[PDB]
Order: sequence, then structure tokens, then C-alpha cells
Amino acid sequence: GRYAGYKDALVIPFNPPSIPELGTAAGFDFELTDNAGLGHDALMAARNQL
Amino acid sequence: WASKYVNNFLDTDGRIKKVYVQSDAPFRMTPEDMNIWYVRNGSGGMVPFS
Repeated sequence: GRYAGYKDALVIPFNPPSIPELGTAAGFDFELTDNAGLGHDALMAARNQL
Repeated sequence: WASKYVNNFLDTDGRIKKVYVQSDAPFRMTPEDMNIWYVRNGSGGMVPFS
């Protein structure tokens, strides 16, 4: 409530998980990679596209 | 004659890679080629290996 309406910063309150290494059961972790030596700009173009 | 690894450069594929210095082949093939090579002395003048 206090900080969602706050222009100066992004503030995320949260209760730490008991075992953080597990993340969330619904969660997925993906790695988009530059496999042809196409460069940072191309990889982030792809990131934003995806 | 032996060639020398100087340092690394960033090839256009983004991978760090090597930089070598050596004589071009025509000037390091035969014992008469070593006469072509000039050092320079404390005075700024070129002196041949011969």
C-alpha cells in the first residue's frame, strides 16, 4: 500500500521462503543463449521479442 | 623466428582469442634469411645480424 504509489523507487516487500533454492512450484527458469556469435544486441533483441 | 604470443583480442564472434607476432614465412626459412634481420643499437641505428 505505502510504496506501490511511490515514484522514486520500486519497493517489493516479501516474506523470505523457508528453502529459497526451491523457488516457486509453478516457476520456470529459462536461459536464452547466443549460439551463433550474433552479439549482445541480437540477444537482447531476441529477449525483448520473446 | 619462434613467434610470440602478445595478448588477447575480442574476435568478431565475441570470443576472447590470441594475438601472435612472427616473421612472414619468406623471411625466416633458410639460414641466409637471418642476415636480413636488423636490430638497432643504443644510438637509434640499425645493425644487421651479419
